[PDB]
Amino acid sequence: VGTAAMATKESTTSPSVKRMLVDTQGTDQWISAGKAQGGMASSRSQLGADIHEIDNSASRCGRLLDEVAGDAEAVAERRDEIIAAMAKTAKPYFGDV
Amino acid sequence: IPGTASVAGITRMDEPVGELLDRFEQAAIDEVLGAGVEPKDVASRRLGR
Ligand SMILES: Cc1cc2nc3c(=O)[nH]c(=O)nc-3n(C[C@H](O)[C@H](O)[C@H](O)COP(=O)(O)O)c2cc1C
Repeated sequence: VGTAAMATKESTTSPSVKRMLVDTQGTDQWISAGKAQGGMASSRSQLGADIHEIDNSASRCGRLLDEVAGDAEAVAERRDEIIAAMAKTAKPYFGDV
Repeated sequence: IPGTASVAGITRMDEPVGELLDRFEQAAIDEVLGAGVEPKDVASRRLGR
């Protein structure tokens, strides 16, 4: 059992993370790649492997990047939306260096 | 990054791992004991020989 033991007392997940994990109730059916069902989402990783994520701002940013990544012109078209999406997460875009 | 099926399993906060796994095993303990089979006395849990 991996998932059921995340909200344990000895675990070092953030208390807000633990509360959010308790609050969300997942699905019993399969989740298509890039989509979200029942507060749960499935998106690709850095190398393209699929990941299971909770539907939060970071997951939305990751799904948007998966939508965008693979074409420089695609990044350029919706740059500001991507900037805002990262700014919503915990790994935000640096300033205009 | 949790699993989609077992997130619904998480219900309360800060439950120790020992109690969680003990309840996990006690579910099957009660399920088997419902059949009316008494246990046998064993020295330890391995019992390899
Ligand atoms: C947050 C998280 C991290 C995991 N990391 C690994 C890992 O590094 N290597 C591995 O083989 N399995 C990893 N697993 C999968 C576990 O070995 C196990 O299959 C999974 O936790 C069971 O999920 P379940 O509670 O939905 O049944 C991970 C699972 C989760 C939820």
